[PDB]
Amino acid sequence: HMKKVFITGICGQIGSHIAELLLERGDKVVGIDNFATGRREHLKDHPNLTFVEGSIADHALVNQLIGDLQPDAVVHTAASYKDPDDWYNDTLTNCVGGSNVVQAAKKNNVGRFVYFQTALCYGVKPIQQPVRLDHPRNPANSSYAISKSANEDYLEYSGLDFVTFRLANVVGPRNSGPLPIFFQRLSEGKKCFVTKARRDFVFVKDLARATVRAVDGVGHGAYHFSSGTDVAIKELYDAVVEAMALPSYPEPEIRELGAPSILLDPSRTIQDFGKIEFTPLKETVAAAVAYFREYG
Amino acid sequence: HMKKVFITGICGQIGSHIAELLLERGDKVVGIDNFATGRREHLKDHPNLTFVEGSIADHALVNQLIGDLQPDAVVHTAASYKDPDDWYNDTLTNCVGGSNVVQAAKKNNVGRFVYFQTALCYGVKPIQQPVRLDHPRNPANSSYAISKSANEDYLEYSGLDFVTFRLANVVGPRNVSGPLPIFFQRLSEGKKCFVTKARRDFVFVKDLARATVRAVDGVGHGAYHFSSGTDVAIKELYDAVVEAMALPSYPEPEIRELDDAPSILLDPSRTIQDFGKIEFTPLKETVAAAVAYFREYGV
Ligand SMILES: NC(=O)c1ccc[n+]([C@@H]2O[C@H](COP(=O)([O-])OP(=O)(O)OC[C@H]3O[C@@H](n4cnc5c(N)ncnc54)[C@H](O)[C@@H]3O)[C@@H](O)[C@H]2O)c1
Ligand SMILES: NC(=O)c1ccc[n+]([C@@H]2O[C@H](COP(=O)([O-])OP(=O)(O)OC[C@H]3O[C@@H](n4cnc5c(N)ncnc54)[C@H](O)[C@@H]3O)[C@@H](O)[C@H]2O)c1
Repeated sequence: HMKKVFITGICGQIGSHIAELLLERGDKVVGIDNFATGRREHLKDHPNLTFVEGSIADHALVNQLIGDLQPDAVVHTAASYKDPDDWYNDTLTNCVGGSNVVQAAKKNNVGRFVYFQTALCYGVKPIQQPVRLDHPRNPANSSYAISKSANEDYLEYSGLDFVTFRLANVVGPRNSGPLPIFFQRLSEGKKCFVTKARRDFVFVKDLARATVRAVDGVGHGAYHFSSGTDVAIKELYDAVVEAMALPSYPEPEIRELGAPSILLDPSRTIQDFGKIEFTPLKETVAAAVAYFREYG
Repeated sequence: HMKKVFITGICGQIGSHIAELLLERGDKVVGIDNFATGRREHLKDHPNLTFVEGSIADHALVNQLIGDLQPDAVVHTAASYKDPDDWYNDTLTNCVGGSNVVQAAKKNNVGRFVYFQTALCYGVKPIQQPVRLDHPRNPANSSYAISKSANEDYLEYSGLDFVTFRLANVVGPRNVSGPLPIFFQRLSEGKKCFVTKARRDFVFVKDLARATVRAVDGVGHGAYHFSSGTDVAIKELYDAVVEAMALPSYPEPEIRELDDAPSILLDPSRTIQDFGKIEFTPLKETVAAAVAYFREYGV
């Protein structure tokens, strides 16, 4: 049967990709986005899609939309982050908007809630390697992590049946971060710093299809959505130059560290979501780069 | 001879008592209150006082008030809490409003920032007794604790020279929340009161206000448990109220059983280290002061 799904931040990387999967299998999708960072083009028209331009900080709007629709699931991807000095929109969107969305879902007995969270909730340098789901919380390292983490608090407090995907880095088409930086600089002929660190990168499309399973009732609570492996920043850079189809090899500026590696332990995710086949790094980066070429 | 101090929640229990201390010594005080819980009558007029009705959620107002004053210090007492289901105001006041206040202070190079935090940052049933300052943070037990602790996080993150007083319960005149105003009202209406079999810390607002002035003046850095390190049974608080009201006979309370800890002590050690050995006002004196306020101002 046709599910009803409310998606916040539906014109963003993660939300638009989820929206596409749901719409293609016949679900009814209602979405909200204010275009802080998302783009209208990310979300193609579909007869079962309703799009509302607005902010999740708008309490009456969020309640009206969820109240009317009575969704089977809320997928909450909306987040403010782009300017680290903009504490105002970070709190207004992630705290006021985030609790608005959580409480509306709880008020309307929404059966499933999917949230997305930064691994910065554990601090910038974890005390566990790999980081386990019981790593102490240390979110006061940025406006983004602090506010994102207060939104998670409200979700855990609400009593909703939820799934939170805690993520290192999500990359692909529609994506900020190292990928667009690398692409942008190499396009301008600029030399890139490549630090001697390993980090975890996850294709948005792997995450989108694990979300559909969460919408369908797979999983409860917080998970590390990770392969359990990490990649060197050099390997990421190399993948970007490879997809860019350069007459080059431009040797980067190797830069010493100033954590060396952040592995997220995926044991609970393997347990409940099964052994997932994660898209290979080159293919993930190829898709991200084809998107940059076409848009920016 | 005249510090400039900006107070948020200036018409509340804690803010107004701090304003009074600063004004009587010759300081210049500017304050803001939306009357979500406090009262205009809590803040008496004074030549060196400027009062502004408004919300700290208003980014432009906060930045204009602090921007125009260039305070030596910000005392941030404003908080939303009174309706546990009102997540919107809690996050708009505590998170948006609270981050506004912290960031405006930092942008304006404010030398000292004093904040007030709930010991619910630690959870409802702590795993240390006495609770130490390194106790794990478990704030996801109420809208109040979650949004207060986000505000605390921004303060820590800002780079400001701050003191946070972490508190159990603050009581005395102008206390509008918690058991004390409820005991007074129900006792004066002849209604049955409920006493839980639990022990909690209660601190006289005026002790806290005098420590805040020291903190404004440069005493302490970081987080502290503002506490004697003792606690009292709720039954003792109730009995102190009956005796302060001089009721002609003792009204037997209804005893509730205690999820939650039987007793929460906060370790005062770092407070003694940096603020010295504070003579805490005894409960009897604290409750008599509160009862005197409730008889004049009502609940
Ligand atoms: N590396 C990553 O991209 C990554 C890693 C960890 C966590 N996450 C989380 O995943 C979620 C989505 O991430 P993304 O990569 O798709 O980011 P994104 O910027 O592509 O999408 C977020 C969307 O939210 C919208 N939005 C912002 N404020 C809004 C508001 N007040 N009301 C309505 N819409 C608003 C934006 O315009 C944007 O479309 C976020 O919660 C983010 O914190 C992402
Ligand atoms: N009172 C306690 O037992 C206790 C215990 C732990 C922590 N604290 C903290 O101490 C601080 C002060 O507590 P109190 O006992 O003085 O409470 P209070 O309610 O008397 O004071 C809070 C004041 O802030 C004002 N306020 C609320 N939202 C505002 C907004 N958006 N803009 C401007 N003003 C606003 C209220 O009207 C009120 O006057 C609060 O931050 C509280 O969380 C108090």
